[PDB]
Amino acid sequence: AYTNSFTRGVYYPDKVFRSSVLH
Amino acid sequence: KVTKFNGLTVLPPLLTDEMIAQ
Amino acid sequence: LIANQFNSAIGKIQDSLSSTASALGKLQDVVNQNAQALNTLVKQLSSN
Amino acid sequence: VKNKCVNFNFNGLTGTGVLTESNKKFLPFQQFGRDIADTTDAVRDPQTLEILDITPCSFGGVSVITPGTNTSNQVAVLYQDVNCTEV
Ligand SMILES: *[C@@H]1O[C@H](CO)[C@@H](O)[C@H](O)[C@H]1NC(C)=O
Ligand SMILES: *[C@@H]1O[C@H](CO)[C@@H](O)[C@H](O)[C@H]1NC(C)=O
Repeated sequence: AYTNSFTRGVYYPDKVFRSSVLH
Repeated sequence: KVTKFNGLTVLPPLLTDEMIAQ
Repeated sequence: LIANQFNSAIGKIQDSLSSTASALGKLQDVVNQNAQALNTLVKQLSSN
Repeated sequence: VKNKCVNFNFNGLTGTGVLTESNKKFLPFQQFGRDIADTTDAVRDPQTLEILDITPCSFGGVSVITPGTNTSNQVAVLYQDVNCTEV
């Protein structure tokens, strides 16, 4: 079977605390 | 309507916005 | 009559400025280029 | 040592700044915070899990006010962008 991975899957790449930052 | 620590310094203008409005 | 035409005419300027910022594009443009230039300046620091 | 201009290295990070306590809440895994310019601003203390802000030590240009030496030699100094405590 197949389905759509709509948006899921993003993980915090590293050890940071950017606040209101588009990285 | 109209809207760091590395040696970059922003000097203030000589005529403050209060004076210009005068 | 002219007083009324003048008074109303000032009135519209408020509304055009109140809702749409497209008029203020020119001043905002100056801020962006200068502000954007600094971002490029500090960005170069991280470059090897 | 906090609230004082100290040269520091955390976990061997290195740097000079003013160590202050931070209200910002790190997620448990994170250790280093960063700023918009990707400059280290917050760290988690290794020994005690405490979140410390890095504020760079104060600095600014020094401008000299002088009437012409032809008139006098008295002089007034302008320290730019610093509060009248650091002097
Ligand atoms: C500047 O000082 C000299 C003395 O060396 C004097 O001769 C001259 O008149 C002074 N300038 C003025 C504008 O007074
Ligand atoms: C300087 O610091 C004092 C507190 O020590 C504060 O009241 C004052 O507003 C500060 N001045 C500036 C320009 O930040």
